[PDB]
Amino acid sequence: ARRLALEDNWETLNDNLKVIEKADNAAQVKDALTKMRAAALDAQKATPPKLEDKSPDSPEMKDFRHGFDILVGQIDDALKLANEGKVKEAQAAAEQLKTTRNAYIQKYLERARSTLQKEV
Amino acid sequence: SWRQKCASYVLALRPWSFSASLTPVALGSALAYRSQGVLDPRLLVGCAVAVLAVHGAGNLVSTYYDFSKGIDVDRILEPQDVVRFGVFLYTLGCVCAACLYYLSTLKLEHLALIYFGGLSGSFLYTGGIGFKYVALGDLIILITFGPLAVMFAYAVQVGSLAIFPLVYAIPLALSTEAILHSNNTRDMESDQEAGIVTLAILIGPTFSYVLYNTLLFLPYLIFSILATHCSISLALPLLTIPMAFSLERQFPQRTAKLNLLLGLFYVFGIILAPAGSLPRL
Amino acid sequence: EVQLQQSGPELVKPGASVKMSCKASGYSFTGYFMNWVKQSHGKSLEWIGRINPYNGDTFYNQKFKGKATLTVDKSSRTAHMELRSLTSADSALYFCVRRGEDYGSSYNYWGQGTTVTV
Amino acid sequence: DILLTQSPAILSVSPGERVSFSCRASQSIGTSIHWYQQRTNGSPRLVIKYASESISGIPSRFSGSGSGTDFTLSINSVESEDIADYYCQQSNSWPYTFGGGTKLEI
Amino acid sequence: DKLSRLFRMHGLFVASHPWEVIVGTVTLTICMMSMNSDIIILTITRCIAILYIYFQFQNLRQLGSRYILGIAGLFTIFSSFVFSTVVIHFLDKELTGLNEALPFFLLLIDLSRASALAKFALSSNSQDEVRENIARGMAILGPTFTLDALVECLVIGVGTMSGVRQLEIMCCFGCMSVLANYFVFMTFFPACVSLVLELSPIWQLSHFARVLEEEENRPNPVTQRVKMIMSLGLVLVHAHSRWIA
Ligand SMILES: CC(C)CCC[C@@H](C)[C@H]1CC[C@H]2[C@H]3CC=C4C[C@@H](OC(=O)CCC(=O)O)CC[C@]4(C)[C@H]3CC[C@]12C
Ligand SMILES: CC(C)CCC[C@@H](C)[C@H]1CC[C@H]2[C@H]3CC=C4C[C@@H](OC(=O)CCC(=O)O)CC[C@]4(C)[C@H]3CC[C@]12C
Ligand SMILES: CC(C)CCC[C@@H](C)[C@H]1CC[C@H]2[C@H]3CC=C4C[C@@H](OC(=O)CCC(=O)O)CC[C@]4(C)[C@H]3CC[C@]12C
Ligand SMILES: CC(C)CCC[C@@H](C)[C@H]1CC[C@H]2[C@H]3CC=C4C[C@@H](OC(=O)CCC(=O)O)CC[C@]4(C)[C@H]3CC[C@]12C
Ligand SMILES: CC(C)CCC[C@@H](C)[C@H]1CC[C@H]2[C@H]3CC=C4C[C@@H](OC(=O)CCC(=O)O)CC[C@]4(C)[C@H]3CC[C@]12C
Ligand SMILES: CC(C)CCC[C@@H](C)[C@H]1CC[C@H]2[C@H]3CC=C4C[C@@H](OC(=O)CCC(=O)O)CC[C@]4(C)[C@H]3CC[C@]12C
Repeated sequence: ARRLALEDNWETLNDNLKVIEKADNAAQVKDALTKMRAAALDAQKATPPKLEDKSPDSPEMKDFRHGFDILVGQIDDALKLANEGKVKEAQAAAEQLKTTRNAYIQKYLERARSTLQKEV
Repeated sequence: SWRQKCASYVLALRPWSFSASLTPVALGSALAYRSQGVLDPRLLVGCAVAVLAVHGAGNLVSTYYDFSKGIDVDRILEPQDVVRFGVFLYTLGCVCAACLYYLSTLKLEHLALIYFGGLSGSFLYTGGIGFKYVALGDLIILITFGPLAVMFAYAVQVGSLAIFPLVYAIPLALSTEAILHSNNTRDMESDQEAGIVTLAILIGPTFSYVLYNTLLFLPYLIFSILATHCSISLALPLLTIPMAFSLERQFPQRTAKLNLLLGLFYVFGIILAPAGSLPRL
Repeated sequence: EVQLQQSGPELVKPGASVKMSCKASGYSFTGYFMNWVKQSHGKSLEWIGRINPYNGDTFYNQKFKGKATLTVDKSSRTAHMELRSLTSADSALYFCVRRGEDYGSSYNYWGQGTTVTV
Repeated sequence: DILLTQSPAILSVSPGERVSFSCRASQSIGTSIHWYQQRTNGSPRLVIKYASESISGIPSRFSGSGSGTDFTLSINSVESEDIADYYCQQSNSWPYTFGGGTKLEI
Repeated sequence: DKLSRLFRMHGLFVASHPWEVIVGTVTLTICMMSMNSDIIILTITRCIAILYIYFQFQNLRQLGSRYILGIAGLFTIFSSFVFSTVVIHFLDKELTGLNEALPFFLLLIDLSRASALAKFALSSNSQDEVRENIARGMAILGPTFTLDALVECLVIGVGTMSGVRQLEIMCCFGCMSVLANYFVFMTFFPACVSLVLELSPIWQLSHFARVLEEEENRPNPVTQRVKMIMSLGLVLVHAHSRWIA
């Protein structure tokens, strides 16, 4: 289940990114970004297949945790910003979330899942 | 040297090779032993080599389709070294089959029927199906290669043909299919971008997952039925169900290992079975 | 004895297309690949691409993907290369090269050069 | 596109003296190197395939060595028939890339 | 290079005199029959069913020309006629039921190689050109098809010496079907193609054909060698099993 779970999570996350970038009203923005936060926290407990042999208190693991902390921070910022109805700044922050995910988290999770596929 | 051409010789193998080629032979000989009570090593080695050689020749028929694009051993390969090795393997197969005729007490017609109908039947349709549908043609091969190898080995051993080995050889065909499907699912996007089509691409990801799980878990139902209804001593392959659950939770090396162990326990089940307690045995 | 007899010099104008021939003879033509190599002025070799003579499935180097198209003539034992949209930087030798007979050999049999002049 | 580099550009020697070239790759390419020899107005001809294995029809003075990344060809004693350009080719990952080329001098 | 010359000769000599070859061969068939009306009923039923499954499974009018279907139909009629006449007249009438799955499938299969030659022929412009195109098409498609027919006939042939009666009969029908297909394809299919194209020039399939035919039609070199070894092995099996047994 983990492979398909991670891929579904990642694909739906990307779909939600498309939704937030092409959203008009604040309501869909809100519920979409809450889904993003939910997908993020569901992906938190998912361990990276690179870091199975090593201990769960590794510097690379800590980098991954800091990364995710920054992600949820940005999402929370977007929530509190978009609560009133600020869409353009929410999309801007979302795009910055897209930059930082592509910087760290995407680069991690894509090569992460591949190892699991190699195992099976 | 030999080690410098071992890389050339590993070109005709696949992750599902040991199972699909060599497990049937051991099963067939186990059935022959249970039925008649006398096993022959010479015929066993001959059947093993003959089935393995034919399978290798077919794998090279597929390997030649990786020259269309640069899919490609620690040497420079080109389309003479594959053809020569295919010819050599198949000739080795035919020489082994001729030896088996001379040694065994089976009729030449039945031996020729099995060996040129079943084992070498893949060559009649494969080749000229294109490079895209090479993976789709493999399913039919692995469905019709598992049971026929068992029966080939059984018939050569005993000295007369029989229908039940095809019935006893269903679980191995299913587990082998699970290996092939798993390995196809592993290369979904690469095959999609390259232009190659497989079953996993056609049916989609969720259906490939349920198909994987079906093909993985059917053998255990068959072993539980064959245990509780024929002979209780055959229930060994249910002992490896934790590995099957681990495989299902982590979704081809581990699948291949699982198949190997399933096959081993199934053979140990067949051998340990009481006399007269097995259908048509 | 294998020998790869290649065509003579080609004095051409800019913007045109040019066709080269490397008549393979002395072996089973349809068994081995037919690679091509470029040697520019300054003497720095570059790999263009290959062609399977049986099918015709080519496989180019990315740089020469647009302006080099390899074709084959199984009947007369001849491998062709067509250069298109020539510029000042295509004045160079072109070799047709093939691997040795046995497995594990490197590229023994080279042609003789077609001195293209733009 | 593995970049292969070579380290005397022009290499002056005397007849009898031992020579040594170097083909320093940009990646671990195993034993996949080929040393060609090209004299004035001719086609390159193979000397040492796979960094060690000799070729039939080549004099015994040509010998190679090395593995991984750094390779080396050597000539025991040079004559008037060893004045040429030497190119190293890798056959590890497509597309194959030749070296710069080392010319000799008396 | 040796065989291609011989098949080119054959293709040219057949296509040059279509009517005489077609009437001569039909005469030979009816002579073989008469020397020793359900044939028509079985021909029609079998033709319709086979032609319909081919007509469906292949995308109808995908290229934009119905001559291919007409030629395929005219191939199927002759193949089914030559098969049916032997089955009805000679072998056994009462024993032809429910085991006509193999002959039914082999013709579906052999239709592709008949359609190929039609595509080779249709790309022509002139009469001498279409005759030359049939000759070259025959020279390219002859050897491979001969080998395929030979190996299939020998494998299904060795199927007829098992002992199981149902298998013996099914395999016998398989062998007759293969030989009928090959006989019709070689003898009076190119005559029919040539005559149809001669007696009727809106046939525009030149560029695609002349780029892809000599590349896409090529089989797998490993398969061909294995088939030759199979053929040789089966010839030894048959020789021994029929004469020395
Ligand atoms: C799988 C395909 C290729 C079919 C197999 C082909 C057979 C028809 C061939 C292969 C080996 C042949 C021979 C096997 C052994 C001999 C013994 C020979 O006489 C001897 O006693 C000498 C043997 C010895 O002691 O060396 C006479 C021919 C015969 C029966 C041959 C009969 C025909 C055989 C079985
Ligand atoms: C399974 C086997 C029996 C089929 C393989 C044989 C045939 C498909 C082909 C191969 C070459 C053919 C040709 C061999 C020589 C003759 C004579 C030859 O001379 C003529 O009839 C006209 C004079 C002329 O050629 O100019 C023309 C071709 C022909 C009819 C062909 C007859 C059929 C042959 C034997
Ligand atoms: C049929 C009886 C009554 C007369 C006996 C004649 C045969 C012993 C000979 C005549 C011509 C022969 C050949 C006809 C055509 C060839 C093609 C030849 O080569 C190929 O198949 C080329 C394949 C490729 O190019 O990929 C293989 C042998 C074969 C089938 C031969 C089979 C044996 C044949 C029919
Ligand atoms: C060498 C070349 C020309 C390849 C073709 C060889 C085949 C035409 C031969 C080899 C053994 C033959 C026989 C195999 C078994 C059948 C069924 C058997 O029963 C009947 O068909 C009886 C009714 C009848 O008289 O036709 C008699 C021989 C027959 C027709 C033959 C069919 C054709 C076979 C396969
Ligand atoms: C082209 C494909 C899709 C369909 C062709 C498949 C057949 C060539 C094969 C597949 C399995 C075969 C066998 C299936 C089981 C039966 C019953 C079996 O048992 C008996 O009837 C005993 C007879 C006796 O020995 O007395 C004998 C073989 C037979 C007739 C065979 C008939 C032909 C079959 C259907
Ligand atoms: C089922 C097996 C045996 C397949 C092998 C294919 C042959 C049956 C084919 C290949 C060449 C064919 C033809 C060879 C040349 C002629 C032309 C034609 O002869 C004439 O009457 C022309 C008279 C003239 O012009 O002088 C009649 C058919 C015939 C005998 C054909 C008969 C069938 C043949 C022998």
